[PDB]
Amino acid sequence: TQLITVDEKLDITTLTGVPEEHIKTRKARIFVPARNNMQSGVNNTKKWKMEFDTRERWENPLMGWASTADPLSNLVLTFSTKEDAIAFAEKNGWSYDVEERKVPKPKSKSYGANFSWNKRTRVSTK
Amino acid sequence: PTVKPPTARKFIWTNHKFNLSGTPQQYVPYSTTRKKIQEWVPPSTPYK
Amino acid sequence: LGLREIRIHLCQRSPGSQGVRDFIEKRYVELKKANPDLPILIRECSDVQPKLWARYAFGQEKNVSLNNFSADQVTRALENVLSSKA
Amino acid sequence: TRPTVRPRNDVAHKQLSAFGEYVAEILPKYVQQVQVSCFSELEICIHPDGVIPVLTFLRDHSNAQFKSLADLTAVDIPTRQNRFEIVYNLLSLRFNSRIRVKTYTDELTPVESSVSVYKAANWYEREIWDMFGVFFANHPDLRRILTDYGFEGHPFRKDFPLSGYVELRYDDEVKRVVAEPVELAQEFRKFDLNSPWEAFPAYRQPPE
Amino acid sequence: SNLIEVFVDGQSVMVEPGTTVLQACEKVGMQIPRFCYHERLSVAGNCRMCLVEIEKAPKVVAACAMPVMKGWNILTNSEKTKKAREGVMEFLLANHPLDCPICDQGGECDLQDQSMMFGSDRSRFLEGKRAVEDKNIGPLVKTIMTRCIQCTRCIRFASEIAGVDDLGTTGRGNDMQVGTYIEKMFMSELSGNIIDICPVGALTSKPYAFTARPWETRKTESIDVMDAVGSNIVVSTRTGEVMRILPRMHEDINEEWISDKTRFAYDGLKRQRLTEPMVRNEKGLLTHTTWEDALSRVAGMLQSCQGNDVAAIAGGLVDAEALIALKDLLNRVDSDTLCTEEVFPTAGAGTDLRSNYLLNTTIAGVEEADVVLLVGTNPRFEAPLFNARIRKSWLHNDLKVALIGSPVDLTYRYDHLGDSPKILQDIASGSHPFSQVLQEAKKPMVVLGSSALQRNDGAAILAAVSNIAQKIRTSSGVTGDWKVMNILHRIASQVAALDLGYKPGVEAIRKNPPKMLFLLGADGGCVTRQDLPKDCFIVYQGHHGDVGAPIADVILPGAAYTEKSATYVNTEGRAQQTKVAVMPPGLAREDWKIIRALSEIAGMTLPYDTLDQVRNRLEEVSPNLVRYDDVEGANYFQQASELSKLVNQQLLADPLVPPQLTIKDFYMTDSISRASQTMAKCVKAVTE
Amino acid sequence: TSVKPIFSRDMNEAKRRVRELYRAWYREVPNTVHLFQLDISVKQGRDKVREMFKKNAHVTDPRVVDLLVIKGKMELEETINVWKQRTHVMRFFHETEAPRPKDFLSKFYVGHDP
Amino acid sequence: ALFVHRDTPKNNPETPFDFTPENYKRIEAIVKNYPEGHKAAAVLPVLDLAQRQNGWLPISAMNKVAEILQVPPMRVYEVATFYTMYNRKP
Amino acid sequence: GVRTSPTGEKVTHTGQVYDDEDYRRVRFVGRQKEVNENFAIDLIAEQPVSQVGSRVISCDGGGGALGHPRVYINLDKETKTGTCGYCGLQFRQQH
Ligand code: SF4
Ligand code: SF4
Ligand code: FES
Ligand SMILES: [K+]
Ligand SMILES: [Zn+2]
Repeated sequence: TQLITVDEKLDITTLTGVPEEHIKTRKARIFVPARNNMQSGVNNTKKWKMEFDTRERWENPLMGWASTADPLSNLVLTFSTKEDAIAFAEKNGWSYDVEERKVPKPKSKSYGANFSWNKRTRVSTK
Repeated sequence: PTVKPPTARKFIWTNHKFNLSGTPQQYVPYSTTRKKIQEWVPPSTPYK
Repeated sequence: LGLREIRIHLCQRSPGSQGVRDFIEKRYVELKKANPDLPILIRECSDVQPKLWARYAFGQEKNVSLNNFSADQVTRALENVLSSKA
Repeated sequence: TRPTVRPRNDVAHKQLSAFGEYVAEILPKYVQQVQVSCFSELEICIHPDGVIPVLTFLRDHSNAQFKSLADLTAVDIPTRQNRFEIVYNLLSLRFNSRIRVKTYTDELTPVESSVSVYKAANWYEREIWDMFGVFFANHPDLRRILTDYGFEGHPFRKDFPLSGYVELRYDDEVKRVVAEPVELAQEFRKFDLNSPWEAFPAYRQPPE
Repeated sequence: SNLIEVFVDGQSVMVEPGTTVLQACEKVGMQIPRFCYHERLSVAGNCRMCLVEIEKAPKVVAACAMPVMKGWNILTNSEKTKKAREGVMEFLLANHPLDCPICDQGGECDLQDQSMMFGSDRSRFLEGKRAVEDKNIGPLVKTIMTRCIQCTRCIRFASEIAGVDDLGTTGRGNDMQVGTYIEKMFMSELSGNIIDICPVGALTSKPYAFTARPWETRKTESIDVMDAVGSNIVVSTRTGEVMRILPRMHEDINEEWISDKTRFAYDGLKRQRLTEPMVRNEKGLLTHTTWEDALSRVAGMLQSCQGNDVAAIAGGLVDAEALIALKDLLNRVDSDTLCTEEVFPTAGAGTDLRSNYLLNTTIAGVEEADVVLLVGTNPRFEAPLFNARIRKSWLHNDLKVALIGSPVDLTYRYDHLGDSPKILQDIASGSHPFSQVLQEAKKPMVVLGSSALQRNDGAAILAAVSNIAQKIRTSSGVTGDWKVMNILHRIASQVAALDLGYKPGVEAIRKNPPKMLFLLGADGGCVTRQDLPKDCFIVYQGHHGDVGAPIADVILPGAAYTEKSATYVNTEGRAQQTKVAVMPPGLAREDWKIIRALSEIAGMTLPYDTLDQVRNRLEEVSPNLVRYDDVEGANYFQQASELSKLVNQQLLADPLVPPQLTIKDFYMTDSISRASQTMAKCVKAVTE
Repeated sequence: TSVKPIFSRDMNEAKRRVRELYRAWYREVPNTVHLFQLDISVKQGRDKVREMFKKNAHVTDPRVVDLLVIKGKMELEETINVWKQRTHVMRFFHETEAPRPKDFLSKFYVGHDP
Repeated sequence: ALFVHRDTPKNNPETPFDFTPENYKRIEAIVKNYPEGHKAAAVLPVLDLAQRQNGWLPISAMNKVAEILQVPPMRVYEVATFYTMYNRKP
Repeated sequence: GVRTSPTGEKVTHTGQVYDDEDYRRVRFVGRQKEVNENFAIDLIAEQPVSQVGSRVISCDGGGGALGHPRVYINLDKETKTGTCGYCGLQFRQQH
């Protein structure tokens, strides 16, 4: 046979070596990142990300730098689909919540609408 | 620098200081920025 | 001591909420006329099972399932709530 | 496109494509993909049950003689359900060529150890255990090789943070170097450097 | 279907007639470069960066404006397409100043990025560049016009979406300059979005200026709480400090815009903050103390209360977690006196049915309407992106809008019916001419402002507007899925406070005053110490010390909206959660944490410990507060109308005057805006 | 759901390996306390072994507990052979770490962590 | 030569400009050459009439043409700066 | 152009000084707070405004490739000088 039947939910939290504080009290956020409205490019909105809740960042007493105690504060993962991301979060015992992908709705663009006879959609200048 | 002198600037140190580490003139780091969050100062008058 | 608020949750389209919807369409107006200062919080949602929350004095909340009821069973459960004040 | 563009090696591309056909039809039990890159490198993508037949074939066949294991590598790709990609870089001294053998596993399925094929692999797949957690079955001495002795987790996984979970310092009370939870005086400042504009249209993934 | 077949690089794709070449290439996952094109603005076609080759056609077409003909093969990666791109990028960069290090757009510049992606790598421009005089258009938008590439997204935004028509191009040729031509101060309610749609550094944010840089910022996706629109934002932070607020795209709310209050009131968030607990000392002054002392002094007074002796006002900026926290806490004392600042009338159904206090149609339902009646609201300043949706429907769908109220500027043209509330009775009888317009309307839409419900006769106004809505919907050709009655709120805390069952308005505190009062961020000044008894124990729990804090006995420093993950419900019933961008300053804590710790000190411990358990409670009170980015429809308008006909309330003779008449009254409404120096510069600039 | 095993076909063989690994650690603990010259007692180290074994007592997958037995044998091999020093063995006993706040109220007092 | 405007004592929006009444009749005749709904098409002839009255265009002829045609003043400023016959200087 | 707080502590060109009750003044106790006394805002204010006769001038900070990128400064505003965004040298059109 050399193949066994495991009917259990895939949970590898004992194997990853992560402490229990950063497993059971963290909230993953599974999302497609929003487009930077400073720019018209949409290439950064293609993949699913997993980040975590931002914990405390305090001031360094010596230099004023941003000190942290959160190890997972820089941890951003990248997934092809939402379901891969959810499977990875459930496999590692992370509590997650999922925003659906926001695509821009299709627009009806008409350059002739800018010069209409009887509609309000005339441009006053060009 | 006796032959080819360094180009004079008004901000260059005229008095070169050596390594002052371990002396009272040593460098102590500090944050050069100001306070970020301004706190609410409660009024010094009573509330009755 | 006594009843403080009644919460009614329901779906807009589920058949399990059909009795709750048929209660709110007919009997809620004379319920609110009979109970002028009682908050009766009808809170529709998308996929919930129907539910009758009743908050009494000192934060004590009883929980009644209204799933697959008729309007008559919702009227009987709600008048049991209004008659208890427990 | 003469001075600044890398010149394409068409002869080696054709030769490595023909040899990839050769390996794919000698071993169709395990070979899944065969791909030749634009810079003329041959990848054989196999099923992990054929680690020992494919590597033993490439080591011992008269038209292969890949006697040298250059490197053995895992790559963690978390969006794949078989997230670990075990890469074998082989070197032929007889035919002056290199071949890449690639296979997959997740955290729990073991890969068969290849020390019976290459004794070079003894520390490499032990490093893959230490850094990724990929267990290699029927290994002579599989244990950690690079991390500290009490170390928890596998550092080259991509869900493992850059600074880890514990840090060390000497403590004068217990007269002992101790492990305490990690706190940075300055956090590692993450830079979102990726451009919002597509750079390579030839690599565009098709939409859903 | 009438779909035509076009080809993008040979790949077949079925597009609608009227599709441009750019949209046809977007459907296969290819993004054509652009500078003047923007999918929410009218098409300009005047930067020529989108020039693509159609095969068997000896001329490159402007892909933003050219409709696809059937059978075209669009060659997005061909050689003369790339030659067109490199030539146009060469002309774009010929007179562009070498300002990339001193530019705030650097690192997030479209001109930089698609010069890297599509331009050449060097210059042939051996001449002297031009220099354009800088324009002064206000305290918000810094203007450096040498960086202008004359894409005219300015003029199209201010002409179409902002509705101002006061930007333009003066001059001609290379001397053509974008500006106002006079020393004019462009102060719209949406005037900071030209920072967003300027692709280059010609229009930057003057408060954000020089401070940060885009790669080092951490983008946290959160919610606006400055108004009841629920605008989705990115709070970008750098090293534990909030740097700016950018919009998120959400097609149903704020499409990709935000208001100037949303964009620029984040610097009141770092002034006047409550950082430590305060109690009154022996002299009667507020001195700093620990959480143990402050929570013990609140809990000792809470244990000595029962019934109407303890009350709570919820302010404008309070999340549903703290709302249900203080509700459960005061119900452990058996106190139902939980109030909001913003008065909503409780006659009839009151807040029992959700359909009589929501924007029941949607924000996106403005696009479907054909007639809009606006009663007693100034939606330009109460909810600026709801007004932006009305202007977009006005422009594109030829929407008829009528206002009952003071004749405010709304950035479009409406039929001003007048300001007396007797017009609501005239429309409800049919003797008014606009009543026949509402009857013949296919999708009419009547919006009552929540500032009109602040009057003493707010119940009569609500009954009259509901009477108009039910005279239309139950009789005319309204479909039935279409909701007519709508209420536009202006307060982010309000709708979730009504769903959790608070009593709207502070009339139940003036009716019987308590000996202990909670103020969750209550800075409206609705109930001061002249209304309470002799020594009321006022506990202010908030994040700014503005109004409710100097009269408080114990001060509890809370988190702000950038500082907590927190459920807010907008004016249309969509529940939304913020995310933690930064942590609260000093000893300030999250709000329901404070209320739950207060319950643990008082010996009336609340049955939740983590935020997930607070949200399980929040689902128990109304299960649509945990279904995020979901509008749940509310039926039963007929039953609320029948309940509204019971007690006949009379209309006062005072005309409908919204409180925000001009741009002056816009910039400071809540405790974060009043603490903002940028909003202070806005108010000072619009008065002079 | 047909997966290749590591050592155990099902959970009974897996518990056999858990049980033999526990026997090996229980025999080893007096030697570890002696030759590392730890300041703990043998009962205290055995309680720590029982704590580490009861930490993973929820696992129902045979492959996961096969890997747990493998990593426990690796820890044992690093402890029998003197590869660990005294510090690596005493890192199980979090002695210099301050006691963390447990209930809601003390966690509220010190900070923002849930 | 500058395509921005600055308020000088000789040229400001309080500089007195108004059409003569026969110029108002000529403006009525100009506006009646264009369709109803496109009164904004009469910006160039009425602004040229303002220049032929006054000799040049202060920024009160531009504002008066913007008022009597109900167009935004920026859309008259654009036309006055675009075309080379309109003398923005005396 | 360094000024001094009432605590005696020098103030940097940023404006940074520690408060009277801030404990972090103890790092300078027995040592020194190192400030630079050549304030750039005072030194660039001492440079005279360059009178030029062109409508657009260029600045690269002096030295060619040793300065900053060459930027072009408009001088149409007669009320205000034209200031370089990099080096802070300011220019005036003489007519
Ligand atoms: S707008 Fe863009 S290209 Fe121009 S100076 Fe700024 S960053 Fe550079
Ligand atoms: S300032 Fe910016 S948005 Fe406006 S026309 Fe110039 S480049 Fe376009
Ligand atoms: S994008 Fe088509 S020309 Fe500007
Ligand atoms: K910009
Ligand atoms: Zn310079």
